[PDB]
Amino acid sequence: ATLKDITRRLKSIKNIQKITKSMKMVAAAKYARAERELKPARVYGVGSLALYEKADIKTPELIIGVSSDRGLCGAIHSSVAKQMKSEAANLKEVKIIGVGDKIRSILHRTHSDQFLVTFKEVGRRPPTFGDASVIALELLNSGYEFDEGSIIFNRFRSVISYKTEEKPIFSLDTISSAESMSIYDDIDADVLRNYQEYSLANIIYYSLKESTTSEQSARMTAMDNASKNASEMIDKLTLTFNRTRQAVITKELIEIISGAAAL
Amino acid sequence: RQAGLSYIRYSQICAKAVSGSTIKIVKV
Amino acid sequence: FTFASTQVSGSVTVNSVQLLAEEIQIRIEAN
Amino acid sequence: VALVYGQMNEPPGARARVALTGLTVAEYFRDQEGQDVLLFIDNIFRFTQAGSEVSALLGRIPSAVGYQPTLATDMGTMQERITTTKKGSITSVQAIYVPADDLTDPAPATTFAHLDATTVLSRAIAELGIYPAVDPLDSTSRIMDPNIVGSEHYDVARGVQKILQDYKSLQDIIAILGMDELSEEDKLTVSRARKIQRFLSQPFQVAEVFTGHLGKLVPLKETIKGFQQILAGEYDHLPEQAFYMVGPIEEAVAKADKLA
Amino acid sequence: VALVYGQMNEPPGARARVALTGLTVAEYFRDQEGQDVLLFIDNIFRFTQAGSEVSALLGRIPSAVGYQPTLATDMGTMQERITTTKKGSITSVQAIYVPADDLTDPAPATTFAHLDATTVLSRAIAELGIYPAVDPLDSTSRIMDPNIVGSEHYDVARGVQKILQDYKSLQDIIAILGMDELSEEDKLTVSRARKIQRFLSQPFQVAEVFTGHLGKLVPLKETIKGFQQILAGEYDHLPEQAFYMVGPIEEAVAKADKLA
Repeated sequence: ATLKDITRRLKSIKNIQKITKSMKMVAAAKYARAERELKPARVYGVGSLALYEKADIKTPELIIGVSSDRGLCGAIHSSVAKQMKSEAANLKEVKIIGVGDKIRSILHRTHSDQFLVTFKEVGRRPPTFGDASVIALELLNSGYEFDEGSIIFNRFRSVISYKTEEKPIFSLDTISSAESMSIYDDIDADVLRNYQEYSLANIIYYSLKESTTSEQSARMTAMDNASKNASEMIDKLTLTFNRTRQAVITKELIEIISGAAAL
Repeated sequence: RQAGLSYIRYSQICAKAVSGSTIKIVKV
Repeated sequence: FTFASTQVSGSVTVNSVQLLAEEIQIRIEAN
Repeated sequence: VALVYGQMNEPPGARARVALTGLTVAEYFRDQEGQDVLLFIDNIFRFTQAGSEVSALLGRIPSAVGYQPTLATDMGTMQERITTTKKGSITSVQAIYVPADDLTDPAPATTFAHLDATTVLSRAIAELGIYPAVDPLDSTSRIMDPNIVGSEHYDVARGVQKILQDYKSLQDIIAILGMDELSEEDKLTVSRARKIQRFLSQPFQVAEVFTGHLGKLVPLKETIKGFQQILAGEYDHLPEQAFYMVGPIEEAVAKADKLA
Repeated sequence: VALVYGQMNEPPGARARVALTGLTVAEYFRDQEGQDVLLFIDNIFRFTQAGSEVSALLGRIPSAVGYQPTLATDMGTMQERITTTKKGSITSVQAIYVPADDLTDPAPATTFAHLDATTVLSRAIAELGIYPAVDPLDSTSRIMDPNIVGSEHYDVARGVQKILQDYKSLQDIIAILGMDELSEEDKLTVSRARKIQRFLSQPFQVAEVFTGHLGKLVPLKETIKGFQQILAGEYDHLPEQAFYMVGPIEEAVAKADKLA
């Protein structure tokens, strides 16, 4: 407890609180916009999924993790990564893709020799169908004839909650050629090729649109807390500072008096 | 097709005729 | 009926129906 | 006004007593003429400091933080002569200096033992052009008790502050995400709050030789009604600037007229 | 049991000597009967305080913090009779009141050197609800030697401290930013540390009226064990709350079921 150190700490916490309150407001803005654009996206994405649940798809006999590049959003990344390692283990060949640098840095080292591609520039600007199409294209143009894949992301629920979820990618044009698909006739073996490609971009887009909503609401929340903790810390250090300031003077003065009286 | 193009790419062109690009590749 | 793109080429599906809309030759065709 | 001065060049003992001298004078307009005198001690901290200097000179061991052993009595023997006796009352406005910005410093801490209210002048408020630049949320009073000011007074006051508080919240939002996710409700708290903030400003007769404007001495009754109605929603149609620098709500109405 | 008392109501001199008096009684059983004694004193800090009360009166220049210059020797010729010898054994437990919570206070500060084992209680821990509020990284014992408690004991002991020390350094960052930014590895120390911290608490018969739980007495091997497992990751699945206020680990598992 040195008036010097105390002051050193106050100095760095007052800035933290400032930068942290700023980051909160920016996020809450990004979140607000994201929450809205998410309304349509769900209906659209849930629509894309309307075919497969409405009618079975399994697989006889690619893990995609989505998040972002920026941290300071609680456990957005660690969650998907956690579930990502879980799959790769329980499993059949293993190959992976990470959208958002954070995934490529987290569920990484242990599994680099288990990578296909990775994506950057995710999260700063709102995601687009266009970005999803790049991800899809990049995959189709890959030598990985994946038979089945899963997409792991954070499904928004509220500003104070989200849930890491998984979505099956039976994109296997081959798998979409099972018994259950006998109900739908007048389907060229290659009309599906177009159908699957498309529904692949839709699912990547959906996860992407859910992800930024979860991310911006969690960064907002995390930065609200951080800022409030900072201020509290500020209030305490200040009060600790004054107690110390008063005791040093008193202490230094009693010392002078003692010496003087002894004479 | 046969020309190397895929369908997403077709849809891309068609949709534009009638849309970000932030994403960046990291291939290693 | 569900029809959407951003807003609520592409695909169409009849099971409930859902319509989902998002080199020179292709461009020509579109224009 | 009678002015009593204890200039900074005067020795400890003089700056020590001058607040008593001023006190003496005031006690007369109360014990001899039974008025309601006003006592202004500027500033209450230099009183205490003068006390310590005198103490040290008399060779007495200082106590915590270097003040006088008799800090609390030196203060009490003076503060206590300021009250409402059966003959009249002295009311004191004391300018406070807080050392080291430390509110628990012995000088300040002792002093609050006697205060019944604080009038916090604020540079921020001033910047809103608002004057008097008193802070409506930081200024306080012991008598703001329904058991003392009466429920009506007490409720209006607590109404004015909350609204002023709520608006404070929104203030952050407005600037960043822009003024509109604002509800039929959130847009009203603001409107009124902004009307209130202004209704709380006012023209002083002391500044007439200068503001080229006429001073207003609003009455307590007029005060509670004024704010009552704004809270109420009686002038939601009126415009902000109708309330800037006026006296009684009636003037808020008439200004609106001249403001088409 | 023989009881000797010189409480909070006596004049300083009485408080300054009762320790000597209880002490003497104990010395008789030790040397005159070669007996194994137990000596409880509450509070030995009071003897030193008593000394500081009369010291100015004896006319002495004070030492630091106003204490008597003879503080250490007074503690010394007194503390040195509270001891086991070849004739008899004295197990003595002494409560040491720490003024203003400052362990750097001359009184408590000078007492460490006279003990073989110390249990330093903490307000911070107490306030977390952990009782007894023992500071695990501040309590020590000259018996914490592998050649005396066995290496099993010696390794769990140092194991627990190491993880709590590690948790302790993460705390600064956990404090502004919480756990999010923490490493998967770091978060496991944190989990384990918070479960070890809770498992260190326990209900005392004597404190049943306050814990709301039945007092527990845990056998050493049960302690060595329960702590091993925690360290060893055999309960990383249970919730923290399962470990709070229990005796043996077996009860911590159960509490977990009840918590469902």
